[PDB]
Amino acid sequence: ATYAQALQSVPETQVSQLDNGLRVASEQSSQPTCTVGVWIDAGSRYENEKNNGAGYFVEHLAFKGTKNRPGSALEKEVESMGAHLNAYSTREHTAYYIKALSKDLPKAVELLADIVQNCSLEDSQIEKERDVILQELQENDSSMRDVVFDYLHATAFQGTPLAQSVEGPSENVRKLSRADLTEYVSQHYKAPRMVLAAAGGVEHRQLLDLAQKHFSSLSGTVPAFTPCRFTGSEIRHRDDALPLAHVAIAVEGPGWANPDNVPLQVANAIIGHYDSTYGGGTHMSSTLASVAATRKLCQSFQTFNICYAETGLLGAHFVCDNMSIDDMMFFLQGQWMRLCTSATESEVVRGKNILRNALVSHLDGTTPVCEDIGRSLLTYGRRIPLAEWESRIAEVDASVVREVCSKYFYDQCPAVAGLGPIEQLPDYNRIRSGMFWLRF
Amino acid sequence: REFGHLTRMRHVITYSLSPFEQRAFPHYFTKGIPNVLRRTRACILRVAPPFVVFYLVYTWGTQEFEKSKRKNPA
Repeated sequence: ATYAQALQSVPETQVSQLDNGLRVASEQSSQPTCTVGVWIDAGSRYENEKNNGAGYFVEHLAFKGTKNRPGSALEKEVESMGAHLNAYSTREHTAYYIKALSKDLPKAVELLADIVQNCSLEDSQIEKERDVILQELQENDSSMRDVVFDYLHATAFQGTPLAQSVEGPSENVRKLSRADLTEYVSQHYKAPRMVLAAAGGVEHRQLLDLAQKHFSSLSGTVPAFTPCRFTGSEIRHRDDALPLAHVAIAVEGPGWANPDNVPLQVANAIIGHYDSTYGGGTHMSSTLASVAATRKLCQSFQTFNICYAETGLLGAHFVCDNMSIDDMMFFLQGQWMRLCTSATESEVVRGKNILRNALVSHLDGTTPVCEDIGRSLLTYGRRIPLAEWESRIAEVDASVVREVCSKYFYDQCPAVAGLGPIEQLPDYNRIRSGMFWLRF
Repeated sequence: REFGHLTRMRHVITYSLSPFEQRAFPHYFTKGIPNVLRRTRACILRVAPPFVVFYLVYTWGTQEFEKSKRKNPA
C-alpha cells in the first residue's frame, strides 16, 4: 500500500444517462448503507427578483407531502425504514438525499421519485410554511457568519442574481403564491438538470433499473443563467452591540473547472484556519495562526473558496474584537502578498499535503461521497477521480502558486463585508492599497 | 483618540465602491454647475453687501482725496 496504489484502487464512479437526461451515478464499494439523492441544478442563481426565495420554499415544502404520500405518510415511510431524509439548497444547487440501508434501496428511489416530481404544494401548508420561513429568517439574522457571507455576496455581485440570498427577501416570503412555486418546480426541476447519485452499496445496474422504473415519466429530452460581474465594494454594518466583529474579504476567484482552482486551494491551505480553541497555538506553520495565537488578536478565522460556475469568491473571513481588525487586515494582506511575491517551496509542500488530506478525508461515508458525485456531475461535468486530484496537486510548485496568486491577488479590487463593531476596519482605500506592495 | 473607540453607532449601513471601477469625474459639468450656482445664491446675499460697502467707500475716498488735493477763494 503505497498511497498512490490506494488512490488507484478506488472503485470507479459509474455513470449512465437515461433518455430523459437523468445522469445516474453510483460508487458501490462495500457498505450495507447508502445515500441516494437527486442533485437539482436549481437555486437562487436562477431566480428573478420576484421569485427570489422560491427555491427555499420548494425545499421546505418538498418533504411535507405528495399526492401518492399525503402528508405525514411520507415521514412515516422515512422513519419506519430507518432512513434519514435531508435536503440542502445553495445558490446554484439543490439536493434531497435520503440516507438509508442498502437493502431497501428500491423503496427509497421510489420515495425520491415522489418528492422531486410529484409534490403537493398545499395552500394551507404553504401558509404554515410561510410563517416558518419568516421565523427561520429571523433566526438566521443571529447567525453572524451567514449574515456576513450574504453581505459579501450582495456587495460583490451587486446587480446580478448571485447577490440574491438563498432565503430571499422577507417581503417575497409573504408575496410568494402557489402559482410561482408550481412554475418554479415545473421550470427548474426539469430532467436534463438532474443528477441521481447514490453511494454505499448500490449496484449500478439496479440503480439504473430503478431510475428507469420510477423517474421515467419526467420532462422530455431558455433559463441558463447570465454571466455575473464582480464589483469591488464593501458593506459595513456598524453595530456596536455585537461582542465581536465578523469581517469577510474576497476577490474574484476561478470558475468551477478552471484548473487554477488546484493551485489556489493549495495557497489558501498555506494560510489555514485558526480559532481560540485550537491546540499548538504559537507553533502552527501558518504565520497568521502563529501571530494570532501570540497576540490573541483573532477569535476565529478561515480561508474560503466559494466558487461558482462563471466566477467565484476567494478570500478569508475572520472574527475578532473591536480593537484588532486593523492588525488582522494588515497581517492577512501581508501574508497574501508574501505568497504572491515569494511563495518558496516548503510551504507549498505543506499546502500540497494539506489539500491531499482535505480531499481524501472529506470523501468518507456515503453522504459525503454521494455529495461529491452529485456536485461533480453538475459542476465539472464528470466525477474527478482522486487519482486525477493527486496528479493535479503533484505538479503544483512554488512558481505556479506565485503566478496564480499574482494573477488573482496582486492589485485586485476586493469585496469587503463587515458586521458588528467594525469601526476599526480600514476604509476601502487602505484595503485596496494593501493589495499592492511598494517593496515589490 | 484613535480608531476603535471614538463613539457608538448602530443600525447604520454604508455601501461604497472601488475607486478603480467608478468614474473619477461623474457629471462634473452636468451637475457641478447647477450646484455651484445654488451654493453661490445661498451665500451671495450675506457675502456681497460688506464688500460693496467697501467698494463704495473706496471710490468715494479716492475721488474725495483727488478733489481735496486741488485748487479752489484766492
